[PDB]
Amino acid sequence: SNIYAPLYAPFFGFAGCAAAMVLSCLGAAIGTAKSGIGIAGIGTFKPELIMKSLIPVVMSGILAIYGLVVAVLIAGNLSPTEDYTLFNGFMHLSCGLCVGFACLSSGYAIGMVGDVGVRKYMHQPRLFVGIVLILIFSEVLGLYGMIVALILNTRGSE
Amino acid sequence: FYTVVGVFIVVSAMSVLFWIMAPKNNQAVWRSTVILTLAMMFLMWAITFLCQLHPLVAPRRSDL
Amino acid sequence: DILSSIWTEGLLMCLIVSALLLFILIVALSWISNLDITYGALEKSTNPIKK
Amino acid sequence: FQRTFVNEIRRLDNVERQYRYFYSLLKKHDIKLYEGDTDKYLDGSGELY
Amino acid sequence: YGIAQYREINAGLPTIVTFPFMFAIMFGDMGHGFLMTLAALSLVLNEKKINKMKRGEIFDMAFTGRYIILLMGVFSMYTGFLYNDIFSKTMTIFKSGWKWPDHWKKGESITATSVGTYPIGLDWAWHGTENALLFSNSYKMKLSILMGFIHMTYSYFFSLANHLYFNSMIDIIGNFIPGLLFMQGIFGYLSVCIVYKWAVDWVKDGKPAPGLLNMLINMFLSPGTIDDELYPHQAKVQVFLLLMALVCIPWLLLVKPLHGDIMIHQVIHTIEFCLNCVSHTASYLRLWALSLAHAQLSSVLWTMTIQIAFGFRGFVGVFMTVALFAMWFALTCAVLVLMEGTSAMLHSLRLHWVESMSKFFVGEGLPYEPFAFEYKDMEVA
Amino acid sequence: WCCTVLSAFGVVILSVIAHLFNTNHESFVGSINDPEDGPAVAHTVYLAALVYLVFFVFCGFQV
Amino acid sequence: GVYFNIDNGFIEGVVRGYRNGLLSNNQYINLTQCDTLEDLKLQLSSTDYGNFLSSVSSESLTTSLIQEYASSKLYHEFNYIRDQSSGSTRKFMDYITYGYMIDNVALMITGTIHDRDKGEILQRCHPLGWFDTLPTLSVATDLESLYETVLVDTPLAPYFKNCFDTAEELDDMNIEIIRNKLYKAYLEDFYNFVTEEIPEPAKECMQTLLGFEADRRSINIALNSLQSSDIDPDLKSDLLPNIGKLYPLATFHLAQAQDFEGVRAALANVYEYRGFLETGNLEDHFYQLEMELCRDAFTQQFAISTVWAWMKSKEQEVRNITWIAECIAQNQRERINNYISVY
Amino acid sequence: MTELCPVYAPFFGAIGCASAIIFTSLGAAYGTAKSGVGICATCVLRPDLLFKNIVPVIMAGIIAIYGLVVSVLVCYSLGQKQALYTGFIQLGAGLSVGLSGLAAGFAIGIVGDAGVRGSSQQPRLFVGMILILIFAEVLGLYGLIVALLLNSRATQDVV
Amino acid sequence: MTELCPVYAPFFGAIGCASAIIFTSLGAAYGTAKSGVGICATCVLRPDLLFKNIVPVIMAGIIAIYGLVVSVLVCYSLGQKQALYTGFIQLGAGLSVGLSGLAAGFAIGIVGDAGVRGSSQQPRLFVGMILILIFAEVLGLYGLIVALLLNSRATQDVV
Amino acid sequence: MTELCPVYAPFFGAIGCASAIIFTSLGAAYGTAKSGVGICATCVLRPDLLFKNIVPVIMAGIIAIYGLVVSVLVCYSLGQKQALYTGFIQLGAGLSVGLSGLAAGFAIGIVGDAGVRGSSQQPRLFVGMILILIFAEVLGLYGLIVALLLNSRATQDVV
Amino acid sequence: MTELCPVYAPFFGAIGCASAIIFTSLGAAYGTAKSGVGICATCVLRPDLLFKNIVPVIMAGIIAIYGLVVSVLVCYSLGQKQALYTGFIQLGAGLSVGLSGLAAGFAIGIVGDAGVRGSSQQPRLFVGMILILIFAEVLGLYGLIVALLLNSRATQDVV
Amino acid sequence: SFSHFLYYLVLIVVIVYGLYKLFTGHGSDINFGKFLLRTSPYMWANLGIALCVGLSVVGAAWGIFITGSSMIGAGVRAPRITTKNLISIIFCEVVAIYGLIIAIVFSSKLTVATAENMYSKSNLYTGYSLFWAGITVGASNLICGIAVGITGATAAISDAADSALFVKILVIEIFGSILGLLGLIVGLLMAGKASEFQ
Repeated sequence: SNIYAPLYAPFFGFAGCAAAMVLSCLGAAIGTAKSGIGIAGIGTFKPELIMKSLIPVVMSGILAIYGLVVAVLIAGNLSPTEDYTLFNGFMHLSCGLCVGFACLSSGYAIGMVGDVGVRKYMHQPRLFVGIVLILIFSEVLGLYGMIVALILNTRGSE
Repeated sequence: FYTVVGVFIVVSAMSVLFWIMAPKNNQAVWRSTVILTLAMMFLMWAITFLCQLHPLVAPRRSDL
Repeated sequence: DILSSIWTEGLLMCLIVSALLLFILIVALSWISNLDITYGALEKSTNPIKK
Repeated sequence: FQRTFVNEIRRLDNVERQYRYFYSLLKKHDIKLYEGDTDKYLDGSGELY
Repeated sequence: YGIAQYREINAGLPTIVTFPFMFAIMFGDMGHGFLMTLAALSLVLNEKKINKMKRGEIFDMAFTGRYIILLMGVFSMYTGFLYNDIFSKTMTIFKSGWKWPDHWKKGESITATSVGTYPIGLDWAWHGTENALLFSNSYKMKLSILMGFIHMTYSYFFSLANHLYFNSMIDIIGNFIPGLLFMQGIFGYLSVCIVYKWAVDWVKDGKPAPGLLNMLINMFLSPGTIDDELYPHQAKVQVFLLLMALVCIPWLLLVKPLHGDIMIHQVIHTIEFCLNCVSHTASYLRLWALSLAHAQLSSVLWTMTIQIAFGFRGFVGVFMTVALFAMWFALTCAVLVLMEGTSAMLHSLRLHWVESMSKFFVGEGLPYEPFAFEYKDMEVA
Repeated sequence: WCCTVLSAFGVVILSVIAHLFNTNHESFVGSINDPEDGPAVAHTVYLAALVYLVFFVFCGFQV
Repeated sequence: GVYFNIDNGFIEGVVRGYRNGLLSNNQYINLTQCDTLEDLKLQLSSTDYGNFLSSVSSESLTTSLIQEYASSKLYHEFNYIRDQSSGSTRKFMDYITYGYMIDNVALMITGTIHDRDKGEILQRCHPLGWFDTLPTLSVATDLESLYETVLVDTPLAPYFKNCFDTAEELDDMNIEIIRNKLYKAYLEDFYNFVTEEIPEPAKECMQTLLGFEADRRSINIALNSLQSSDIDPDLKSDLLPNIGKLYPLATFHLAQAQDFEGVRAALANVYEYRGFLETGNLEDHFYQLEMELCRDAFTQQFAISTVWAWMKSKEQEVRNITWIAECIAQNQRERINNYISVY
Repeated sequence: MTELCPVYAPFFGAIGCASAIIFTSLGAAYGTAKSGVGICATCVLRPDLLFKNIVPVIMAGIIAIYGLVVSVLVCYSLGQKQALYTGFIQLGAGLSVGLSGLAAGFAIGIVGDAGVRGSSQQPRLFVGMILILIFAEVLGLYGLIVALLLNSRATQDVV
Repeated sequence: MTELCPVYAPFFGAIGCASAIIFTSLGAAYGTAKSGVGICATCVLRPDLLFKNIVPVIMAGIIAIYGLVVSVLVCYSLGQKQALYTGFIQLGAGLSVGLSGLAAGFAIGIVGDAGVRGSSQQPRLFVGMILILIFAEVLGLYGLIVALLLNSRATQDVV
Repeated sequence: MTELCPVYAPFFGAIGCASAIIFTSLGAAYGTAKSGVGICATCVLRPDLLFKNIVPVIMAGIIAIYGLVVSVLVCYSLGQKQALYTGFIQLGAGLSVGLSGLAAGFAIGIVGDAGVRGSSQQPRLFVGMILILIFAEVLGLYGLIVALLLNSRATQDVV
Repeated sequence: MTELCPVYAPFFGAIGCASAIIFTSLGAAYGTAKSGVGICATCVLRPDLLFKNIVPVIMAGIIAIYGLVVSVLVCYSLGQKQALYTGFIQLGAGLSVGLSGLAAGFAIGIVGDAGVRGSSQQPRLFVGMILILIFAEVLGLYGLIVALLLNSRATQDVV
Repeated sequence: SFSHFLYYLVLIVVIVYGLYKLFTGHGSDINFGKFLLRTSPYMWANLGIALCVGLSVVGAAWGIFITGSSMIGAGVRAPRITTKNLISIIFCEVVAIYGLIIAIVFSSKLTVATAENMYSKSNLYTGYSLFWAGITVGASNLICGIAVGITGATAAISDAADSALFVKILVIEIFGSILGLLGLIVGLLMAGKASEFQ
């Protein structure tokens, strides 16, 4: 191995992959749990929202897909003899941390807003016209976080 | 590998014969249960024989 | 061969394993300290109604 | 409350209460309830004939 | 679980045969299965007395199962007639197809050689072998996978039959065919590959055996070209099957409505069907989980029994063994039979409701009532 | 009463073990790790079976 | 929050199931038409409460008997719900019980300042607020004896330590002041306990609802201010629980206010209570907002606050049952719909 | 003491064997206490279910039995000159067995408390209680499978 | 990989970009979550307020955008030749920008949780609430300005 | 200080004996604490029952005695020329015995408190409490057996 | 890189600038957040105090400007292969300025919350509260002077 | 707070140690410890397999306990909920399978070897891959388990009201299982990318 390629570079690559998997999954699970609690609470009073409350869990699934896409992209550079540089290794670690933690934050925000909206729509569902706007604004967090993560992954894979 | 095929033919013939030979009562129950249990027994045996025909690894021991 | 000062990886690995074991035992103790008894059902009451 | 046999239902309920009181007395005096063996035949009689 | 839909005849029949067999496939032991079959026979021959006797808190469920338990015992006895372990013991009724080298080393391990396969069940030489654990694991991987896919496909056939009883032409076209395409062109192809890797004698043919998991991974996220392949077309065939499975997703998504606001339910059902098929076929290895657990538990229990009983084979040793055998029987009976068996019946039934009936059960319905007199004459409380 | 079935099962198992030891199957005295005194194993298992049968007789009841 | 299942998941589930058996609005309307006592009993039997109507004879069957049966059902269900739980849920139930125990202890105070043959009080004490030392206080006659029986071996000791010097009560009405003083001490204890030992969202919900109850007590005190020669505004600020949503901007100003004009003007500083001081009725709108808050807390579905939500929601339901039974059995149809049935 | 067989690794095997038993016993005892609280609550409330509530206790004892079996299986394979691969395989088997045992232990304890409360409330709940109880101990069985396979493969070879 | 720039040099820059993205993202998530909770609470009582109350959510989005742009610039500036001085400078810039953005997002959420209530209570106090949130916007812009200055100084100095 | 037996070999044997004694004592003391609380609570109500309800204290004492016996058996295998492997094996045996003792102590204490309260409330649950106690103590027996096996492993042949 | 100026000196400079920006921004943001919460609570009842209520927000902005000025100076002093004294002095200036700014933000926010709460009840105590607000301003300027002195220390004669 | 005090003390001692080992020339000595290229690949593989198995078991048990408590609570009110909650239970064991399949794949995937450079490069790569593929799979399994448990409790609470609520709320559990399966797929892909050690 050359000086630019220590043997622990794919080590950091799997660090990034595992992080972008685990943290994103945790964020998605938190969002899904919040959405489920809100949906059950709304449905127990009036089932007119059993279909409407699918938006927050859809956003949580979108975050999970974000994390899985990040993991798949990160996994594309592993090899027993990849001659993989520490630059790219620690860069993949940073990308994985970025994807996972941004997904976690977006999932928390979206799940909290979804629970709030599910409780609010028990009174005036119409408020969904703004609840969906808040949900979209929250999901933009994870969206651009994944965009930046992909940009940094491409830079590391250069 | 043809032993599995021959056992399949024999089992299918026996199952067909016993399905045709339905008792005086609970004909559907008898036929279905006999056919299905014979089929499950044959899949069990056929999987065993198909595994044991060509082993990918031999056993090792230190008590012989 | 040695790392840092006097340290060796042969003890570093066992220290890490013991750290995870201590984490597991700490979690076990945390769930242990949460034990409680439903004294309302496990003990009698002096209320003349709904005793 | 609009059942056709509502009054008959009430009479049957009173009879059931009386039977429950009889069972309570039998338990209070440890009666053997020998008709329990006969009740099995009645269930068998009902199921068969 | 619920109440079936209306039509004609009577339904839920295949469970009657499958549940004992799937419980057996994880129960394993010939001796344990024979013992529980004997217990079921004892509880079944006295049905008149059983009806006469009190139902009991738990025995009522058991008494109602006086015939389910018997079938479970028969199936377990057959599986043990395959799994060469009476109680972790290969009796070797047939001729063992394996042979170690002519002069086994005085205290050094060796690797045996075989000239043929066992007539039925695991080869009689696999007792205490170091390889035995790995070989049995690689065995019941494909065993559980194939049995589970067979169960899923048969239940699916039931599903087709239930659709065919009704007209539901749009329903059939939008639900039956594409789901069959998914599960066949992916998991049935995997099962076919598992069969093939056993069909081809890679030792004699010399071609390296491709990894079944490796083949699945290559099919999932690559155009194929694994380190080895079942056949030159089999790589292309797997690629085509994966392409068809991928193309079948829009068939689930949009072919069903054919006319809608209710299509959201159809899309949810399609996603659930795909995910459930994947998850359940992955799950069926839980039958292996239970089977290996039972085998290892039996081996450990017998090891404890042998250590307690044999000792030095003296008069005091015989005295100790007299109680050791009874203690082993009591421990085996209680833990293994009373628990392991009830749990394993629950596991097989759970797999049933999770996969088999989930394939064909159409939903709730109206349960019939006989309106006959109870004839209780008891329980005045 | 209840212990009679246990004693009978123990007697049967010990008799089977003694038969295997006398035949010196691959298991039991067949294994090198296990003691190879096959006749001793058969004797011990036979005496254990006799004890179990005695327990069966003792537990036997008529009414 | 996910930990809540580990300690009170079963309790939460069974409490929610108990909530699901509330008064159906259509069922309540049908019962309201059945103004006859026997007809109302039959309708209530058709309600999820069960066969309680047939427990007693139709001769004594009245609105008082209906409320007695409802109270018995409340007491038994609450006893089961606290007995099946332990830990934080156990303490929460204990506190809930102390809420009524303040009033029961106040009733036990009656008979000490003036001899009153405490047997009737003991037979009539509210069951949900049962106190272990209640018979001990019953035997005690002197003010100091009852105080010791209440400050020792009775859990309400901190409240009687924060106030009630020697418990003379020679110029302080029990229900008007002493009951309100212990009620305020209880309210403060509840608020700080919720803030320091209850997780969110139940923490915020409990804070809001306890503020609502404290505001209700303050409003009642302000309404009662103009009809008393005692209860100076210096004491009124002491009379207030010194906690809640209106505190301090509206609570302090109301306490300083003495004329009726201050009363209503003070509630206008807070947006939530606007109009209650200027339209409708105090108690009716209090119960309306309390039922709304109980429904809101029950919407969370995974919080300790759900127990309090079901408590107060079906307390409002029992109040509605009293209203309907009285107005139907004794024939006052004009305000039969004054009952709240939005649950 | 070598590149592929240091003296630390046989400690790794011994410590894994000890820790499997330790954690499994901890989880099993926690589950036993949690189930026993409900059992004592129901038995005083309604004695006819005293025997019924003993089933989760027996199952917690079974979890402890699984843990002890894994511990003994690993311990009997211990040695002074065992390989480094053997050492980490044994520690992993022990840790996984202990973690799974403890997890199933407190899960079964919580489920048993809930089931005992339901049975005291209503005896018809046993049908779901037993389902939940198995549904919990299947995880313990999974841990058993993992531990058994790891321990069996641990002694495959040595250098 | 010289003495002034080892092989592990760009790790600092990558970690700095990650921190700049993540701390700002978490701050924006908290702020937007609090703003959305406030909106779903007050707007039910007065839907006429939600249209205005959407604004601080957009302000939190801009707070997120600061960190987004900073992280994108940092990732673009990465390398492996002079990534030691530049890498450490990027790490510091990312840490500073992320901390400032997280603080600004928390501030925006805390302000909005009361601003929505005030606006629902009074359409005149909405102007004051927006003015208050303008200071949080200024803080976020300050953080981005510091990040940009450090990023510019990062690469032009190293050898 | 041999290759497999450094100077610190008796260290882990002594530490294992200390743990097997101390942790088992702590668990037994917690169990005795719960049992004593329950007994003192019940005696004020049904002294003729509480006086016989001292069984859980006996169970805790049995757990403590088992721990002490494990420690004593460990003490025989200790030595300075004794190898480092058997020292770690003693350490692991002590750790397992102590953890099992803690588990059994908590389980037995909770079960005994609940059982004595039930017996005071209803005498029908005495047998059930005894059975729960025995099932809990089965875990302590499991731990003792595992510790004995590990100690015998340490006492076996070593370098 | 040498003893008087190793490779990581600009790393210390960047970290110091980052701390100076980040800590002061966090303090200012927290102060502005809770002061704005107080303003949104109070001015809703009284628009007459709404406009004057922005003074603590002005203080929060002043603290933020303090921190950004300090960070700008520190990072301007930063450069390649600089003396390790420069990096150390940058780190110290960052720590001192940021901690002082966070303290000033906390004090200003608390004082402003109390002041607005009082003023909504009595508008003539706002001018009095401006005294303690200016006290917090004095604290912030004190921190700024500390930062300036440390930055002057960094830019002196060094190698 | 004892835990907070311990955290602060650990942070302080770590910072101080780094301080007087980096202000001196021994700073590169920490880097070699940070390099940690000599760690045993067998250790990493075994630790990863065990961690995946244990984390999956913990998550499955947590979800199962939560769902079982909810089901036992609802069954007192309606036995239909008691029968229905076995769906959420089965979702929990689906997460358990997600874990156990990865564990078995790891167990069969490993090997034993001693070739020097093959060891150092390929075996270490595969050990790292096994360790953190198992870590990721176990963490995803735990997340799926907790989400499924919470959703199952909510679904049982809803089923106490109406079967329509149960059918609708099953979607949330469907998405939870989807997340769990996605995590399992990611772990399987990471395992496949790995090598057979040296």
